[PDB]
Amino acid sequence: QQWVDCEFTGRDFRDEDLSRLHTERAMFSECDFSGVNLAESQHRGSAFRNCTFERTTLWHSTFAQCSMLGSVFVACRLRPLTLDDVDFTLAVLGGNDLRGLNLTGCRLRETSLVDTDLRKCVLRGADLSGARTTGARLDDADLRGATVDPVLWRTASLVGARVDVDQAVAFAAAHGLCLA
Amino acid sequence: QWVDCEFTGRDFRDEDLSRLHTERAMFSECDFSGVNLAESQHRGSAFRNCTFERTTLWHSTFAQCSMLGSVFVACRLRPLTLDDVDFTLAVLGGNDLRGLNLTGCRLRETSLVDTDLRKCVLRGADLSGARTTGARLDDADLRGATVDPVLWRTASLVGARVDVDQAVAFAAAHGLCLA
Repeated sequence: QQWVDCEFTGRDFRDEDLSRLHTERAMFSECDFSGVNLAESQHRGSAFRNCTFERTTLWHSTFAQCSMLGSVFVACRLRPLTLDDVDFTLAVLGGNDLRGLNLTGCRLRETSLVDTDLRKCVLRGADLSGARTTGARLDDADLRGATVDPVLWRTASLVGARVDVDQAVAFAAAHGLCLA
Repeated sequence: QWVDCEFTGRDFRDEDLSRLHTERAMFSECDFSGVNLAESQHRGSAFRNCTFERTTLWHSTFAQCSMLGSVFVACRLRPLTLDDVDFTLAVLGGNDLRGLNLTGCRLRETSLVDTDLRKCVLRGADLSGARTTGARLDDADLRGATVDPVLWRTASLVGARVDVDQAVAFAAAHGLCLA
């Protein structure tokens, strides 16, 4: 299947098998994709705004120039998959396993990453301004050039996380050191 | 006044030696516990493996001097002038050194467990190997000092002033990888 320029608000897609679905500029707003099989699906320029994804399988899928603004993901199969310029602004990703995903240059402004496993992820140039990172795991992740708040440095687990020089400094300041 | 003098295993206990001025005097394994060295002066002298328990040292001046391996216990050390002094392997745990100027001093493998160094000036000092568990370095000036990764993980450092290289080092001491 292939859906182009569709706009749905409040739709119930629960338990559906949407594997290999292709969407192009689809707008899904406040839709429920819980229990859905979205494996090997392809989306381009579509939006999943304030949607519900509980126990949804997104394995091997591809999202290019998509927005997931404000959507909530609970215990979903989110890896591996291809994200190519996707906006997660205000999404709730808490508790999921996102290990090793390439989130290069993605927007994760005010995203909730509480208890989220982002180990070995590539977050180069990503934007984490305002994200909630209590319990988040960033060990071995690459944060080079990412925009991050002083609080991430105090919250996220960061052993082996790769950082640039301004970031190492912000980390020291975030722990109370006075750069004199 | 002890000039170019050398003592060993001597007990100076409870003696009043205030305003003493030593020069090139060297003490080895001597005991100054309870001694009064108030407003004393010393230049080029060494105090090797000596015992300083409850010694009074306030207002003395120590210039170009060594305290190698000496043990300090609950000493009156403030105020004090310590100009290029070597505390290598000395034991300072539990002492109060708040605000002292320790610029350029050596504290290599010095034991500072629970030692109060707040607002101390430690610019250029060498702290390599110091034992810093419980050491308080809050608001102390550490710029240009040589410090090991473990100090970054054990001393309290709120407000401590550091340069870029030390900040980077603090981050690596916690597991961040600079790439």
